[PDB]
Amino acid sequence: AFIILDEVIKVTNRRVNAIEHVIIPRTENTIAYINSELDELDREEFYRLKKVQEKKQNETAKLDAEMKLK
Amino acid sequence: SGNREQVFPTRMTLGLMKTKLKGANQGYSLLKRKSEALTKRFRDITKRIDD
Amino acid sequence: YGAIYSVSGPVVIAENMIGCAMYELVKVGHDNLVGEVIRIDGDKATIQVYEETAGLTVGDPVLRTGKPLSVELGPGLMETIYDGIQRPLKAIKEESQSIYIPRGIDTPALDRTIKWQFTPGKFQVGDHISGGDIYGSVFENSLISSHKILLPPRSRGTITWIAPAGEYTLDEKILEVEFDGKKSDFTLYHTWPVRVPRPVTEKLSADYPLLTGQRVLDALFPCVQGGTTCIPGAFGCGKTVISQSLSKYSNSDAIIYVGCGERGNEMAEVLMEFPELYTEMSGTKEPIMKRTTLVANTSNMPVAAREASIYTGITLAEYFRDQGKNVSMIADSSSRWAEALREISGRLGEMPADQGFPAYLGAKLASFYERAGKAVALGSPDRTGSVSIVAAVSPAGGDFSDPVTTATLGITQVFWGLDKKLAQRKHFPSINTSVSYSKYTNVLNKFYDSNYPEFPVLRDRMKEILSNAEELEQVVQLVGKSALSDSDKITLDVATLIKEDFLQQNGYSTYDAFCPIWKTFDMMRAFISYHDEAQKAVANGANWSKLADSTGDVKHAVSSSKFFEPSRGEKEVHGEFEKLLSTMQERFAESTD
Amino acid sequence: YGAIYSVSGPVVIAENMIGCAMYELVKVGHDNLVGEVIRIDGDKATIQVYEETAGLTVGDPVLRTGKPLSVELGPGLMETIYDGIQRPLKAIKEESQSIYIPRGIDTPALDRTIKWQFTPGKFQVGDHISGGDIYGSVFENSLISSHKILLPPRSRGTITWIAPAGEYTLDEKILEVEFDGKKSDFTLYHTWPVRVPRPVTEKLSADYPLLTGQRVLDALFPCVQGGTTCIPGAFGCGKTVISQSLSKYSNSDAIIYVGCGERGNEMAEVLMEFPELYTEMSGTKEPIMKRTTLVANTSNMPVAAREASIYTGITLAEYFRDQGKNVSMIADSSSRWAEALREISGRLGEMPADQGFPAYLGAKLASFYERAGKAVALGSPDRTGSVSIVAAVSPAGGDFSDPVTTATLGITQVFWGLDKKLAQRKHFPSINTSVSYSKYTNVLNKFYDSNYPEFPVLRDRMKEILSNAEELEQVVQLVGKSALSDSDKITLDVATLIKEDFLQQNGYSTYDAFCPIWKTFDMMRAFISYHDEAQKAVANGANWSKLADSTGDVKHAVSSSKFFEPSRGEKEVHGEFEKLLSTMQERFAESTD
Amino acid sequence: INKKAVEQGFNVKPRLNYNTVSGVNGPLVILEKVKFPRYNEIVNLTLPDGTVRQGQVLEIRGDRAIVQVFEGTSGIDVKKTTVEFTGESLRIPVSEDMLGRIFDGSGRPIDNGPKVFAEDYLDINGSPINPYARIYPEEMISTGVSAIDTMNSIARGQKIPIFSASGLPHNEIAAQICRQAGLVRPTKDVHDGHEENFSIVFAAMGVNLETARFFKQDFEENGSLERTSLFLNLANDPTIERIITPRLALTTAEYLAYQTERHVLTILTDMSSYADALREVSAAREEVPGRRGYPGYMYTDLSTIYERAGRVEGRNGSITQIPILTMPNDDITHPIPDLTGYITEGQIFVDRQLHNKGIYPPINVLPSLSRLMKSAIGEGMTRKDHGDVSNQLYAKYAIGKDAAAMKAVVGEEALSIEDKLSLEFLEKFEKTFITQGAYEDRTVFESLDQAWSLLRIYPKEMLNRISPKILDEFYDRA
Amino acid sequence: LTTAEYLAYQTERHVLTILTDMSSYADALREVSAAREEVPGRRGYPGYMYTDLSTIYERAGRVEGRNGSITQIPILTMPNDDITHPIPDLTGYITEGQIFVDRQLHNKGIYPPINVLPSLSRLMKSAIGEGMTRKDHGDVSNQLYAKYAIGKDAAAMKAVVGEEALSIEDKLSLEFLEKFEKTFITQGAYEDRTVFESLDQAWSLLRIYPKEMLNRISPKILDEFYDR
Ligand SMILES: Nc1ncnc2c1ncn2[C@@H]1O[C@H](COP(=O)(O)OP(=O)(O)O)[C@@H](O)[C@H]1O
Repeated sequence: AFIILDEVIKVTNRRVNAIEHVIIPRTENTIAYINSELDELDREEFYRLKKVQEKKQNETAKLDAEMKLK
Repeated sequence: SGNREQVFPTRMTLGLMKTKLKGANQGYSLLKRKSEALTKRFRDITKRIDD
Repeated sequence: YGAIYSVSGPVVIAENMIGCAMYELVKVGHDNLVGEVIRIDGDKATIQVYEETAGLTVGDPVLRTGKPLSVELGPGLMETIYDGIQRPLKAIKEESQSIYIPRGIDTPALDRTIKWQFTPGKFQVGDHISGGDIYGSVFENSLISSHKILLPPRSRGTITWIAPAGEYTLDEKILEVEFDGKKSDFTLYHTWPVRVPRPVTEKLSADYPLLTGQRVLDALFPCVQGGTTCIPGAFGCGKTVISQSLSKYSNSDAIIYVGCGERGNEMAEVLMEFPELYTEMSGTKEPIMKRTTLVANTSNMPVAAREASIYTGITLAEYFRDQGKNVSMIADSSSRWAEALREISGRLGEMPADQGFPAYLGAKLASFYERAGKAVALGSPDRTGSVSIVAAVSPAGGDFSDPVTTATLGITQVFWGLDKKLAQRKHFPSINTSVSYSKYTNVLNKFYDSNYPEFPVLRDRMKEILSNAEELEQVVQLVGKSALSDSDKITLDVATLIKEDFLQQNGYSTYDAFCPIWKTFDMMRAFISYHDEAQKAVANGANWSKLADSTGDVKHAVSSSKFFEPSRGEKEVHGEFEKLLSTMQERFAESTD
Repeated sequence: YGAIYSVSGPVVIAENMIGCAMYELVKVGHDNLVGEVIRIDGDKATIQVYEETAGLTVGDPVLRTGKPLSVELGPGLMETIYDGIQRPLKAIKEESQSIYIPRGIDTPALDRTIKWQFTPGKFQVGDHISGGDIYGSVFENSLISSHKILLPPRSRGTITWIAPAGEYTLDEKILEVEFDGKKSDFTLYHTWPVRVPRPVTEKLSADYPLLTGQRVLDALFPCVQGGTTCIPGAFGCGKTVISQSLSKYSNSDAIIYVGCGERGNEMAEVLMEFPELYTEMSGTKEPIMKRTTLVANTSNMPVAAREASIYTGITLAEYFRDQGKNVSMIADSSSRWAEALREISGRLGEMPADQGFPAYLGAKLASFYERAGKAVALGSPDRTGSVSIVAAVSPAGGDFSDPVTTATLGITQVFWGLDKKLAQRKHFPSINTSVSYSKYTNVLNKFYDSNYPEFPVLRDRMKEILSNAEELEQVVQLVGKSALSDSDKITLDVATLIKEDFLQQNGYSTYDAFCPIWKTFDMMRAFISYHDEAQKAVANGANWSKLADSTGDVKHAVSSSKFFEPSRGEKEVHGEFEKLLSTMQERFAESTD
Repeated sequence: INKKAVEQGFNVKPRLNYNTVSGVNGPLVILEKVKFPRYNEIVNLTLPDGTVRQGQVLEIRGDRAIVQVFEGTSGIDVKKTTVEFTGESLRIPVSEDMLGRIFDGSGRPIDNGPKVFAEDYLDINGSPINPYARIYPEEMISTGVSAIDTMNSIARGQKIPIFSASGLPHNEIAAQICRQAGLVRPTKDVHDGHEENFSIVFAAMGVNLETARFFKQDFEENGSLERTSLFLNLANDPTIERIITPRLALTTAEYLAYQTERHVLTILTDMSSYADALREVSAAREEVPGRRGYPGYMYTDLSTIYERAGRVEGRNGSITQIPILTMPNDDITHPIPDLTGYITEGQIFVDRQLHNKGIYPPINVLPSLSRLMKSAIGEGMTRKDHGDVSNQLYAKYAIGKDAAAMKAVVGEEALSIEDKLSLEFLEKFEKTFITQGAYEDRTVFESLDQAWSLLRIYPKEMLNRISPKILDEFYDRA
Repeated sequence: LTTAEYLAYQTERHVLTILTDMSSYADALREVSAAREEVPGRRGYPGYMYTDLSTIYERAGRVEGRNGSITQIPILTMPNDDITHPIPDLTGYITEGQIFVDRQLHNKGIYPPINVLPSLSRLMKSAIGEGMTRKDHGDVSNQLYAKYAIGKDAAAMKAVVGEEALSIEDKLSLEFLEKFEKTFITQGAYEDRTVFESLDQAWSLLRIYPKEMLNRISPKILDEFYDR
């Protein structure tokens, strides 16, 4: 029982101190850093897309208003 | 910063590591109360040896 | 004046709005919907509408109010329930006789029908008057004996006409100034923008404790009049106890409750329990609503209202601080306000910073929290107020990595760390001492040395005892009680007595509803004396188990020390504490033989 | 000619630029700020200014030169400090006595007043001279004793007049050619566009090591003269220290230290240390500043000049390669190049690829790195040089997933990954052996078999030992040192000895700042012998526990083998290492009896 | 005097004030019909209510100039707002008497005193120092902190911030450093020691009133207020103004050090607040985010701030920069500490775990670094054992931390004798060497002796990093 | 919700509103948002739906002057079975509590597969009492939750320490969990149990335990209900 309890307590302490305390930072990295950065890059790219689309449509609307005036 | 798995950050890997973390946490609690039972019996046996 | 163009939900492009300023409130449509200008482009003004926009035609007028989002400051502010836009929910209910809030409703924030008794101040005709000068007092309620009438900041001149003593409404002119030939008419109220802090002569260092009446708060994690406090706004944790103790027993001369973005049925509790909360600080039993204003926002209230709720509340608190009144502001859930910010930023399309929160969330939080604090009010006569912010953070199921929670914990000097588990075990007020902290302990050294010199030493000793028991419970669980020394058993027993007696305050009883700071100090002396006498006696060879089985009577006396009724008088309670201390010293001396 | 139409950061858009082309040098503003065209939209051409853009006005002249960004190649490059536009910083400080870099300063890149001694080459009048031909040699330094005046590439003809031996400045005519009727003049120097790599006869395969002096770099992950090396790591890992040590102690005949967007104190450091350190390579003790030229661009210096800095440095390296000199290029941080490109692209409005970097970043990196390999220089006399590009990469956050690192990894042949954890322990050079690699190990077998035949075998042995001990260490920290075989314990202890005494290199101590290849080989042999003999003794009956104590002297001896002075000479060091090996042999023979 | 005589300051220049406001968006104001806009001119905005706030042009396109407003754009009306163009980029009046004065983040005095009676209007964000004109900092300044003297040494002119988080005593450590900073081997020019004092320059960006009062009071208690110039930009002050505050502080530091030859000790507290201001501005301008929403040009701008340090060849002054930045979640990987570590020649890491253990100062030795420590220590300066002792301290501290982590899983019994020695060393180290009084000033030699006493736990044979020459001299009673 | 508002607040009815497939509504909302060229927020869902879900949810509750009331039971499918998804997260922000349907219970054949350990009714205490159902409702619910959690933990230890190594409470807890999940939680799709029938079924389940460790039931109620 001493041998079994020592092995079991060692495994439990390892899980508490290294296994879980490394899986949690790994998950934290994955989601909070990288998924957020990928979503942020998608946000920036789609916002740049929207800016291009709006400036193009605004130029078209300005041209239409000008030829209506003329 | 801290120990790392150095794994491929994707949604599939995020879910994989969340499942792994939950499994490891429940295994830690499981072995903790197993060890509680074992050390209770161990203290009992130590008393038997002592007397 | 103006007109309308592109409408996509609340964003409403206007026309012919040449004279509109940025962040200026406007009346949109024939229903006079409220909205603030977000962009200006020539004669076009981007207006975000502060409510539903389903029916809006192109070309119908948009009238510009000329002012940013501002709150009407004056009498009638007490005992009133508002939203973020300071719409009087009660007055809306009786005026419309309606279950809902009608769209485009424009009832005045402050009641214009009530006639208030006005007593003019020291200023006479021809006197130079400056912003913040008290030129009159108005008997608002019995708790607010004199709602002093402040001259609005940024306004000054020579007093040309001042109304005599009488009874007046808000619309009636009260005082008249001339600045440089230009003539201004001042009335019983004034409007101040919510997003600019109310100016003060000097921001003093907050150094007088905020006596909440709870032993754990007043002793271990003390806040300060003009301090800043953060709280976890979870469900099971007894945060209602904290809010009711601050609004019911604290030193505050005014209470501002800001229910920003709360649930529908939670605001129901907040609005229904407050009317029956009563105080004895006035010497007569009176409701706390005579001293408290509620800002109530269910989650379906407009995003602009939810975002501006905390600013409205803090502006009201600043207004009451500028009168010399210590005011405490309680935010129901600042995380809901941050959610409102995230929605606003998303609808404006601003690039996010941390999983959707805007880049200025930390800046906005810091600027808002800096508005709190003790300060000498602007103008004369000399007076000192204080605004204490007690804000609760409720992230996604305890996810305290939220940037809102991170910024709040980085700004607030006090964290009272309510715990779900301590509420499960019915250990009210359920303060998790392990995680809770207070950074105002150093500042309150002046107050303690002036009044209760031994208070910091006893507080640190109690901290050490509880921490030692907390770190020793693991070795107990792992090894067994037999491995513990006698002094460790002393620490465990005294700490358990502390948890069952001092930290745990019934609150709903009569002896524990309000534990004054002097009674708290007496109890700290009692508990620390018990621990010290036990430690000394056992260090003198005495076996701790024999003393524990023998000194249970003094332990019971210490246990019943929390039953001492504070209403019996400070002198009487101090005398009985002295008798308790003498008895415990004598009995320890006998039992150590 | 043209006039500024828009200024936004380093990017300036100039109108009336109808006649200008892509990547053409243009003088911007009344200060003649240097920049190049990166876009044309009709008559409006975007320009990335290479100097500080603050203060530019619309309407000021933007002169267009017609030539691309060209670097002057000739005598005077060596022992010189340069900026990105190859403006001599020493001459800038002398001409403008201010301690700053005045914007728009136009110092000639190479000194036009020094009279260089010119010895004419093997070519005489009437000979057909082609690009890359040496038509003379010039005494530049005592270390670079024959700076060979090449004919400019892309130019050829028949020699009409050649200057006899004497002293000539860079503006004096030296050679006169006749291509097909047009007669051209040549001087000590010639300009070359920094964006077109200098032509070579043929790129040979690099097969001679770039002995950098670092034990781990020379042994486990060797680079070759003509190789491409990446050194990615977080701040404080020590990539600039490795780069500087390479510049001081490599077997290169020339060094081009490019401080691409790094702190200026590093440039001050190299400027104040290099004249104090000497090499015997030229045959006499001579300072390494005579061998090193710099291109300095501090991180606060203009952003686009950062991009120009690598290109002027690599063109200088190519020019010295064309003279048959094994020149090594050190880019202090190419990630700063990448951030410069990202900033310029963000100003331009281009759609990003990843982490904001432009979609063409990988192409630029590959094109820059491909200019490295050993090659036969153009023209005659036949000669061979090399360009060892050793570029440190600074990934954001220390993560090798950074786009700059990812792009560079697929381009370079050597990857000296730096570990932040090892650097924090001050275990420099902190190469992450588990991830670092070199693809030149197979090529270098030809060198090893001729010089150190057992070097690759012992290198593989040490890598096996380190990998085995790494997996052993993770297993142990999961389960504990128990149940380990004595062979496993020997592996762990030997790898700890390696990590602490062979991979360790103090870099600033006299004994081990530079570890010559023979000393590194001897240390490799001694450590492998210790491991093998401990393994054999324990396998042959003995037990590791008492063997470690009974033979601690030999372990301390191999620990102290790193304290051998390289200045004692190869003969003395090898003799003492053989003495160490024999002593270890006899001690392990006697202790296992 | 003739160098000072040439001024051309009497040339008055009328200013074009424009009513041609076109658009306002976020903190940006757009003006049309601007006659020859300069790229980076300062403008003054007369708002309809009469208040005048300060602006700066960020972009010009023909007749339009994009202006950012430091104090925000609230209340700006196209019809009434008038914009006056100063004609030159931002400048601050500077003088030696400007020491001892308290300022906002925009340079306006708030000590209830006079405006700056200038000697020169130095251009803001001054040009970079010529790398040829620099002098490598190798003059140790003894900060009295053993965690920063024996290990992580600072030399005069070094950039070295304090890495910390919200709640840790970073600003107390900074106050101590400014309190007891001094050369290890002072010039000893005179017994008065007037020029031996550091002329502090303090910039506060987005700090609560409590921290500003703490720094002001601490400078007052030590008589340093007569030598320090404060630039206070509190939490309630405008956020766009946080950008120029460190620029003003570094401009005055440059004036004091490289023009009046004063050994300036620049303190820039809450660099993370400056970072947040930069992020807010960039998100307003819709520029490309580098990482975690921060601008791609964050590294360049932060370096522009930091690199205004060091000392120059012919000038006997120096700017020793010690910023303080709040790590958002104790992460080095965060962009604010990452880029700063890439720029600033080292960092003094304040540790939360050490702070919770009651250790003051909670300087975590391993994450801390001092790049130019290597040349500020040795034989001629400090002691010949300094480098080897520091390296061995680092190695043994790392081994002790690793052995404590091992004990956390395999128990104390399973540890080897070396691991037990390492735990002993770590405990004594943290509690008697890093642990230092808030007002205790340890000379580098006292800290070296304490380090040797700690190292004597191990027998001489396992001190492998220390060279045998040093080890056979200092291990036996020094 | 307009119909429910009309009925409850003008006809004075008690109205229950079941909004099934709230996740499908969220998908539709995202489609509408992207139709207006709005850039998607978190997880592709637009960032403003906390407001819209709030407008849907807050159209409930009982009011001062009207005897009617609105009770809402939104039903949303968690995509990939996580709470961190925007839809369940926002619904948890706006709504009081949640009922959980568990896949593990569903695979065992239990209907309804309601996992009661995670499910919570925040303001359940207001629905239970003397004039509100029965005086024993709250403490019987608490005891059921406690014994169910203990039974799950004991089922974890059943395969780790063995059946015989469990404590007597754990041996009772295994069979209590068996009877609970497959008789009390397991209710037919057309079996209508009134609150009192469900309460006395819960009592019949709780009658296996002894007096000493039914500790989360008040001794007055316990001594009035458990002992006969
Ligand atoms: N091989 C080495 N030997 C001794 N000290 C080193 C070594 N490498 C780095 N260091 C120390 O660590 C610091 C590393 O800084 P640096 O080389 O600039 O790294 P990075 O460029 O990645 O920030 C140096 O200033 C030096 O003091």
